Amino acid sequence: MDGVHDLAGVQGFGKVPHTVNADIGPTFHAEWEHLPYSLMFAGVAELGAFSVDEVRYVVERMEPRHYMMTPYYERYVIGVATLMVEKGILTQDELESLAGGPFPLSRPSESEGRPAPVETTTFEVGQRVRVRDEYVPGHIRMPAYCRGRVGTISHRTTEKWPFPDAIGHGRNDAGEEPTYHVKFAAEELFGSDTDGGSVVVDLFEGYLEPA
Amino acid sequence: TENAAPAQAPVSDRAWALFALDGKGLVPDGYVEGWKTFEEDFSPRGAELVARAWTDPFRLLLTDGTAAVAQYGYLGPQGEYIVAVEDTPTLKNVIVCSLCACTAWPILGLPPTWYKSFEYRARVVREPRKVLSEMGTEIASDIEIRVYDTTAETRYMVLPQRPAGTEGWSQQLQIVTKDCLIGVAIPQVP
Ligand SMILES: [Fe+3]
Repeated sequence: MDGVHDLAGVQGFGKVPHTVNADIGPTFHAEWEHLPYSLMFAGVAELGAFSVDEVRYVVERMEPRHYMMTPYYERYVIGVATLMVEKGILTQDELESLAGGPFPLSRPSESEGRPAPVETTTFEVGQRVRVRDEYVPGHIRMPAYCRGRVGTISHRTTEKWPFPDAIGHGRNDAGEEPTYHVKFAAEELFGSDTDGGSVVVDLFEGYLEPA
Repeated sequence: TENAAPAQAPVSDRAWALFALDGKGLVPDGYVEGWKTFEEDFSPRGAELVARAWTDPFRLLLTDGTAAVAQYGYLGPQGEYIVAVEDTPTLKNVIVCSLCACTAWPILGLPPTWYKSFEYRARVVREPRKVLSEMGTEIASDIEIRVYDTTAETRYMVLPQRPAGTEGWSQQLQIVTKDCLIGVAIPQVP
């Protein structure tokens, strides 16, 4: 999904709010902040109501302005809440009643997702690959900066996982694929407008094709 | 008004309202308190792995990170498939999750606010030298910067270079801070 969450390479942001080794304070800066992760795990591991991939996608589905003004942990409160409503476990009415006010949620999905592709290639370290020049409206774990770009395989994972574009929509057809560490030269991604050397993206097999 | 924020209850009220689930018997006793693991167990452990690698040519860590971490019993949620990336005299590695906040939780700890910031997520992939410089880390012009974007299930830790002046130190070495493990800082000798 070409949403505002796909931030890599966006220009105009200021300084990162940190100097190295500066005190970052406690893990949780407010008494509620452990809840989004805790309740996500309740949903994933105890209830089996959704996957972690569905949580990433439901956050991507926040209305764009809403995403841009919402602190990280709050996005997950909104996302997990949205999933509980979409899955018929909770109602928005009861959330707002208990909250004592508005509890706007992420927007409905505009895509049913897509299955893991049946046709893929097993790549080897050192091989040149191109990221498939494809547009996916639903969940995808390919940041736009690498779409259609060429890089070299640094690693093929020894484990396999469900294709995010399917499991991120709770589909039954996510199968399993390994991922590949694909190394791109900085100039392949951003031309002359970068100060970096290389960028390594961890890409599912189904996002790739021979160069 | 145009581009205005949606009206919302205080976030504390919304978060505790979601915790609706408990009243339906969907949250085991002591469940969220148990997870609140996050504060005590998940911890930048990564330093222990680095100090071991530095003193034990275990430095297994670079070929099968998962196996190496498993030896210490430090695999866990968001840290099940581990890859350690080695800094060299010509290479500096840095980790981000441009799409969200993906981090090797069990060995680095939960990510800090700055790592989750739009500033870091947008900028480090494109101008890592400037970002690090602004953060207080000057990378020498003769060193390549490699940014790892945590886009799937691999969870990364940086194995930084061992600084001079630490020869013979005890596994004292564990000057390996959270920022060293993420890759934005270089270990400092007092
Ligand atoms: Fe993330």
